[PDB]
Order: sequence, then structure tokens, then C-alpha cells
Amino acid sequence: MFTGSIVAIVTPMDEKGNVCRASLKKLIDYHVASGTSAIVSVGTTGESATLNHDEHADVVMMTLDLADGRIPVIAGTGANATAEAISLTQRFNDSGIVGCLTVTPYYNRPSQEGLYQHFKAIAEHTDLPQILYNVPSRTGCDLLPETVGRLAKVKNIIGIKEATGNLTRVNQIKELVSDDFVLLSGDDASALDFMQLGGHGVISVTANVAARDMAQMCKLAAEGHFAEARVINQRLMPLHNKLFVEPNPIPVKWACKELGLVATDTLRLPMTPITDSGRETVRAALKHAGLL
Amino acid sequence: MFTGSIVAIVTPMDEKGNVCRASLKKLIDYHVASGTSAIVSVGTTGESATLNHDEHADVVMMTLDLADGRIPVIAGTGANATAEAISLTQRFNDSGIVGCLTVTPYYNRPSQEGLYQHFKAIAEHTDLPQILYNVPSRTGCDLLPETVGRLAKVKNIIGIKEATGNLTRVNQIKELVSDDFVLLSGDDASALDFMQLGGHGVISVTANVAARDMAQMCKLAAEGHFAEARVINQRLMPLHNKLFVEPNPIPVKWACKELGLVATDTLRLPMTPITDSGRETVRAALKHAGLL
Ligand SMILES: NCCCC[C@H](N)C(=O)O
Ligand SMILES: NCCCC[C@H](N)C(=O)O
Ligand SMILES: NCCCC[C@H](N)C(=O)O
Ligand SMILES: [Cl-]
Ligand SMILES: [Cl-]
Ligand SMILES: [K+]
Ligand SMILES: [K+]
Repeated sequence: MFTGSIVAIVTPMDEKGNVCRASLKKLIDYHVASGTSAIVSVGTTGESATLNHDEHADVVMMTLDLADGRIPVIAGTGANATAEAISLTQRFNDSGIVGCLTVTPYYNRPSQEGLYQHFKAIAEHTDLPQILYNVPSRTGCDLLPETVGRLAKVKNIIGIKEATGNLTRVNQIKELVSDDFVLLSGDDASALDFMQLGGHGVISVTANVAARDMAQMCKLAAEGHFAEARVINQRLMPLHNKLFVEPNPIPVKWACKELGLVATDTLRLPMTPITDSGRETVRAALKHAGLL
Repeated sequence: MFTGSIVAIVTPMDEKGNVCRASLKKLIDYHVASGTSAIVSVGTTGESATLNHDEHADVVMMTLDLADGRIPVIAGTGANATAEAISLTQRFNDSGIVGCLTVTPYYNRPSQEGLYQHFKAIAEHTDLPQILYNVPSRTGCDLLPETVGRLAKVKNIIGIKEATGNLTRVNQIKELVSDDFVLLSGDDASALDFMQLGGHGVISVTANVAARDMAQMCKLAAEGHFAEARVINQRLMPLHNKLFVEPNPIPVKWACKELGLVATDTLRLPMTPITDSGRETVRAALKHAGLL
């Protein structure tokens, strides 16, 4: 649903740069097999920026079809224009999607008031649960805990993906929102720490290629078995880091291909192919995790 | 024209958020009469993010039509997807614009090699001059001088809007490009310093409301009369700063309204109306500049 290991799934593409169904089907089966709790479709790692609105909707609907009720699917619906965010969201109303992941507007650097009005308006145009998403390093914008508190009062604003890697945010937000508001890490390297502080899970890039370990680690964390969970975290830490050796999702797409999970590691410009050095780095990280 | 005071023009809107032709005409006539070198149409200050592709093109074409040959128009054509950038550019080929201002992809954080391939691909499918645009605070991405140097070898890549406010970039870039390559400030508050170091002009937010003073300041700077330019700059400095007291273009649209240059200060979400405290700040800066 909205806890545990949630995969920020890649959009696998053929050499032409269009979604590859066979690869998408292989990935989804793998997540179902591995115990992944849910899939985020066409979020950041799914190359949301470079899919047009129709292409974006198609990938989400295809993911939902292929999941075939076996695993929940959350749609990426973020946009930096409120009217676009509303349109994208309306696309998935009454679709089978369990919720939306919606990022703070990027580039235009809205005020906290603007963030409030943006997300409130979006929530008002849907019955679907909304997970806010803060990632200042990508957006130029930082959704502060006070504003998260203000927004958590909206009935269908139910959680946040917190990707700052600033762990003080966990308890700053938790103090301002109801006990059923969900706190999800958006930073693999700090996600276990985030859970140890009271977070409920992670929207993970690492989970694309270590789905079983990620699921197990989040289960252990949820049970309060943090020392056990850390053994797994330490095995995965090189992946947590080196999957960003080059811009995400360049490394994780290559890793998927290397593991036979997808047919090609093709991306859309301005993402470009992994370097030879990046290949060796990511391979060593996979070896360390015992995946290769 | 790619030197001197270039205005990063507002997209004046009515109360419903639709482009106001009468207000835009007034602004263009003001810039013609006040000595502005050129108009950037639908750039960052023009709310590029919240205009759809069709609306974007409409504003550029309206701006050309109204300019009626009296002032050069540069079109904002930036996108975080290389396909979108190319498509936008194709709409404006043979339109009458003199060039394009194209920002580094935002949100997806491409590598330097990605930036290279993005801008090379855009430049390839047009004869129009391209001005690169670097603004890490908005994009999450920093186009480094090394890569600017590489790109400058492409025939129609002819300049950069450098909005870091990091003044070391001026001569780091200058050393790597030909004498013909234009270096334009994208930070009003450091723009005169930027020109004193070798820069050729400024793509200015302040120029929306202080067009004549900006024009004179930049001419004095081009002539090496830095102490003289600095007197003007010091009267404008409150505005250079306070036009960002709330997210651009909120303050500057309000200021335009206050001077009678536009009918309404309306924006599109996620921009929201100026606060009262913001009104007071901006008003005081306008008075300091001798404009009210
Ligand atoms: N995936 C939907 C369309 C994205 C449009 C644009 N590239 C943006 O990032 O906002
Ligand atoms: N102005 C063209 C359409 C823009 C699409 C999207 N809002 C972006 O900022 O990239
Ligand atoms: N108008 C579309 C142009 C094609 C660009 C596309 N991004 C590519 O990789 O080829
Ligand atoms: Cl995501
Ligand atoms: Cl601009
Ligand atoms: K709520
Ligand atoms: K050139």
C-alpha cells in the first residue's frame, strides 16, 4: 500500500526509446515474486520528464494492467504547473491506481504558500490518496515540515516521500501530522536510518535490482530488528551510493540490463548511456550485494 | 541583438490568467521607447513553466507582431526533454525571432555529457542563434565552463546567460571561447560586476520597470565607465534584490501594475499573489530607484 519497500520503477525501453512491455512485465513479475510492497509508476527513476503526457499515461496503465491486481501501483503525477498536475491526476481517476506521487513544482521555485495552494488544488480534483514528494536537489524548492503539516489536514493528503537525506525531517514532520500520515524515505543511503527514526518505508531506486533484500530489510525495520536490517543495509550500501555514480536512472537501467531484468538500458535525452567507468563501478556494487 | 540591457519580459495576464494583448503592447512600446536592446519572450520571468506549448508559441508570435520590427525578440525555448526543446525550436524557425534562449534541463539532473548532447542536438536542427542558460538554483544542474567551451564550437551556439551569480565564471568561460561569444548576466544584483569582468550585457528582470536606467547602465559599462554605471546600479540595487523577495515574477508583475505598465498582476499557479509585506518592500525599492 504505502509502507515497506516501494520500488521507484524504471521505464524499460527498446532501442528506439519507447516502453518495452516484455521488460516491464519481467520487472513487475519480479517485484511480485520479491515481496515489493508497491510500485511507483513514472516517477523520477521512470523518466517522467522525457515522456509526454500520453506516453506517461500509457506506461502507468500498462503497469497497472501487467500488475493484474497482484501489487499496488502508485502513479507519478507531479508537475510544475498546477493545471498540468490536475490533468495528469484526472487521467488516473477511477483507474485502479491506489494513489499518486506528486512532487513540488521544479524550476519556478514557488513559495510555501504556493506549494500549499498547488497541492490543495490537486487533492481537491481527485479522490485518490496523495503522497507529497520533496527533493530540493532536483527542484530548487524545499517543502518544509510546517507546510507538510498544513497540507496533512487535507483529507486525501496522506503521506510524504522525503528525499532530502536530512533525517531531522522525520520527527519534525511526525510531530505535526496525525499518526496515520505516512513517512517514506526518498534517499536509499539513509532509508534505514529514516525508518529507525519512525519512517514507514522507502520509495527506492535500489529496490529495482535488489527487491528481495530491500523488502526483507524494511520488514525487519518495521519489526524493530534494526541490527539485522543493518547487515542487509551494509551489503546494499555500495548500491545505495553507486546507483548515483552517474545521473539516475542511468546506473540502475544498466544494472537491470546486466541482471537480465530488461532487454536494453536505453534512455531518453538528456540522459545518456553509462560510461565504461560507471559500468565497472556499478558491477562492483552488484557483486558486493551478491547479485552478480 | 545579444548585448546590453535585454529584458526578461513578463507575460501580462488578465484575471483569468490569459495573455493580455493590450498590456503586452504597452510593455513592448515602453521597451522600444526606453532603449532596451532586445526582449526575451516566454523566459523564466515570462512564466514559461505554466504556459502550454501552444500558449507559449502564441505569446512569442504576439510579441513579434506587436514589436513590429522595432526591437529584436529572443524566444525562450528551453525544455528538460530534448525532444520538447527541438519541437519548440521548430515552431519558431523562420518566425522573425533573432535567437533562442535555452536553459539546462531541470529536475532530471543530466551529466555534462548529457548537456552537451542536449544542446548540440537542439542547435543542429535550426539556423537560429542559441544562447545557453545556466541557473543551478532553479534546475539542480550546473553547466560548467569546460562544457560551455565544448558547446561554443558549435556554429550557432553563440552565448550564455550565466545566472549563478558566481563571478569567477565570466573569465573561466571567456578563456575557453572565442571573442565573439556573448556572456550575459542572469543575476541582476551582480550584473554590473559581471560586465566589469568582461560580460557583454544582462538578461534582466529589473529592466521590466527600469528600462532606461538599465539601458544607460549597460552602455556606460560597455564603454568602461564603471564608476558612472555604478551610481545607477546603486539606485537600482534595492530593486535588483527585492524583485526576488517573493518568487519571480510575483514582485515584478506587481511593480508593473503599480507603474501602470500592465492592467493586472495576475499569475498562474503555483505562483500566488504578492503578500502585503511584499508590496511594501517592492514599493520602497521602486521609490529608491526613482520610479514612483
Ligand atoms: N510526463 C509529463 C510531461 C512532462 C513535461 C515536462 N518535460 C516536465 O518535466 O514538466
Ligand atoms: N512552456 C512549455 C510547456 C512547459 C511544460 C512544463 N510545465 C515544463 O516546465 O517543462
Ligand atoms: N522532435 C523529436 C526529435 C527527436 C529527439 C529525441 N529525443 C531523440 O533521442 O532522437
Ligand atoms: Cl519516484
Ligand atoms: Cl529569461
Ligand atoms: K490527511
Ligand atoms: K559558436
